[PDB]
Amino acid sequence: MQVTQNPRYLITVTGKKLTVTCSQNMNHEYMSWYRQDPGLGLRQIYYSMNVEVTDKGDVPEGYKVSRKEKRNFPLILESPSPNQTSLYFCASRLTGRVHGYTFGSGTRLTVVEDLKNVFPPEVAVFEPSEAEISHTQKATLVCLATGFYPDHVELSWWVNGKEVHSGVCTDPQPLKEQPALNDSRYALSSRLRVSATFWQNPRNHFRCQVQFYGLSENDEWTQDRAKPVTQIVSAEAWGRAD
Amino acid sequence: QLLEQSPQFLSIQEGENLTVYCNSSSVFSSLQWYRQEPGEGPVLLVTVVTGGEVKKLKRLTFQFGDARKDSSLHITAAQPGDTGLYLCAGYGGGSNYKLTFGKGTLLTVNPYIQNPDPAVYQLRDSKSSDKSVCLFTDFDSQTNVSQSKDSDVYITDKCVLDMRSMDFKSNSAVAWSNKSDFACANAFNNSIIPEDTFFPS
Ligand SMILES: [Cl-]
Repeated sequence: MQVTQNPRYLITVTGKKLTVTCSQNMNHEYMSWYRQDPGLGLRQIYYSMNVEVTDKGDVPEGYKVSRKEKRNFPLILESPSPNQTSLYFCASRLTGRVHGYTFGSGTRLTVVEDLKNVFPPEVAVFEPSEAEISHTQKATLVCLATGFYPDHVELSWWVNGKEVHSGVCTDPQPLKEQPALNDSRYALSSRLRVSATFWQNPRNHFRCQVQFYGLSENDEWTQDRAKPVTQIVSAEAWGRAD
Repeated sequence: QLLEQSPQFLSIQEGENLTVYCNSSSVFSSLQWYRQEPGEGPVLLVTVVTGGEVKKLKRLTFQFGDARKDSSLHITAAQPGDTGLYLCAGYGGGSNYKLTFGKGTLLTVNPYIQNPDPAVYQLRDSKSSDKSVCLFTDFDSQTNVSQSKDSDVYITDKCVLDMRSMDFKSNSAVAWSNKSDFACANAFNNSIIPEDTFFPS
């Protein structure tokens, strides 16, 4: 069972017509768009009971859809507004009450008032405390990604060039750095914990990688600083013998 | 067109049983339960249609009241992998064919910590000694990490990591700032932490 939403991450400048696509080949009659926002839960935008049949959900304003084909259900934002920054889910199902949804994996859309709002992350690795090492015989590294906007990032750890998941926890979501602001930049932390002896080997290499999804050649850049394109930003450290 | 789910938030210790609730004032054609992991599509658990039914899917038990407006989800012996947002949604009801979600119960199932050793450590930037973070770590699962009242201080929520090769889990939270007053001794003072929390020099 697959409902396919692409792209996973999307930045658009406000006012520039946008279409988010959704497809399923399960022959489902009923398809729907939802938005998910902090505090407000999942809210239904539009739904379609079948080909050429569409109906408003609870929050249709600023959106349109069509259902020319059974497999596809595009969501169109004619003049996207910052208030349409959200996480969008497409879902499909058979018609009858007994049948439930299969959801797509989401599209994170940020509508930016101005491209100068867009910033890549800065990334730092904080080295383990000698006190932790003494007290626990373990060593925790902390990675901090800071200053980024939008919040379209994926953090991973790499030890001796190999991706690791054991010993890792990353905050489930970023925090706003200036929560009063509608375009606040974001920070994200993660921990990687290893044995003290592993940290103490200078042959061991630790890297925190942050994939940022940013602008492309499509996007006009006029600021003096470097264009905040999709890019990886990393911080790294070697094990310490001293 | 409104589904109320209670509790909004639920932190549960591994191994406990728990019940979450979904109540609306509207009469729906069916109520549908989903589980969602962060930023991922919700996944269907079950649909209930018949007033009074009881559906059991392993440790999960779903009930739909005789009057067909109340549903509960009960979980036996909660496991950390049960963590997620549990969503109920109402379909239909005779006027229209909307499918309307409640705001969910965000369930966090906290893993058992065998040997807590609560401590706050200072860590310095690999690139810049004068930049640092504070790490509160190794606290037990029931410890609650609060936010700061200082807007110059950022404090994450707690996160559990699993050192698989050592079969060891540990909680931690991170705090950082720019201020002159910022010492790791005080970073987590908005939280109620153990008296024996270790503070190295
Ligand atoms: Cl009932």
